Amino acid sequence: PEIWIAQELRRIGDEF
Amino acid sequence: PEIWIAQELRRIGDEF
Amino acid sequence: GGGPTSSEQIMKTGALLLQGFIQDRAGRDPVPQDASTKKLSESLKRIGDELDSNMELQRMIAAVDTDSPREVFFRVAADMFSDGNFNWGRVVALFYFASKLVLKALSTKVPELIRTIMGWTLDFLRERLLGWIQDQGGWDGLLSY
Amino acid sequence: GGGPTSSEQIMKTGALLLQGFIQDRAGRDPVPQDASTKKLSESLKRIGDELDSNMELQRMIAAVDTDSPREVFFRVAADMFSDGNFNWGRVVALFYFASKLVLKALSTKVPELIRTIMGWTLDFLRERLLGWIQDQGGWDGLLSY
Repeated sequence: PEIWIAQELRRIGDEF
Repeated sequence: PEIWIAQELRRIGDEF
Repeated sequence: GGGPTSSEQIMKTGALLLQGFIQDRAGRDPVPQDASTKKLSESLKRIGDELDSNMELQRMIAAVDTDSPREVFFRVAADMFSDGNFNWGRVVALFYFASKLVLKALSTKVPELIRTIMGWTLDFLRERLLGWIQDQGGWDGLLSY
Repeated sequence: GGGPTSSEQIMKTGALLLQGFIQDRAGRDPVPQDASTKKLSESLKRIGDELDSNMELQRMIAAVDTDSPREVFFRVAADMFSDGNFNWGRVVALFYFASKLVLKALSTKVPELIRTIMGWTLDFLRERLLGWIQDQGGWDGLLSY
């Protein structure tokens, strides 16, 4: 769940 | 100043 | 066994009334209350609400150096009843002060939290991100991106 | 001496940007910024604002057991850059998470504060007010008053 957040921030970061 | 507060709460309490 | 005059009910009801009261003043979870306790609560909110309008009091609560909110509480509590008198008005005003102390304490505790969390973030930045940030020519790189 | 690529500016500007950013997300004091830093800040608020609208993310940030907000931060920070890549998007998202962590931490720290302040109030009540409260027949005395 900490990890969900990590993957989502990465995804979002990369997408920007 | 702590004391101001104390006297005011007493005053208010007693007045009620 | 154990009615209203018992120390147990006094502490129990006292805890529910105070907790309810503090949460109530923090509006500007809830707490489980039977019927009579709820009635006591209205008989507290009225007083809390009036005191909220005492602008002078608010300024002096704001001005208190709260390096030690516990010392502040007991000094105030001690000075309030030092003449040896009691009434319900004083007890309630004391409860009022406690709820205000909570709000005040955050106002001192919360910058601390930011600094701490910042500490972690910047620790990580120095050790993990900084090399890459330098390769961009520092934060000026972000203006472009 | 000491321009944008220097570790000193990176940490200094980094600290101002993060502090400004966190305070900015806590709206829902300020921070001193020269012109360019202010420009960087707008280039962060936009991203922060978009992320605020990611409802799924918000739910998962809310669901995190934050018994150890520091462990949480470093686990998230570590997992984010574990593939060895960097870009500004990730750095900003990390800053976003930190500001959210502050808000979350209070949400755990603040009940604690109430319990503590309550502890003082009820300690005082037991030892200083209770005799008088019993003489009134307990809190039922207050309904009448």
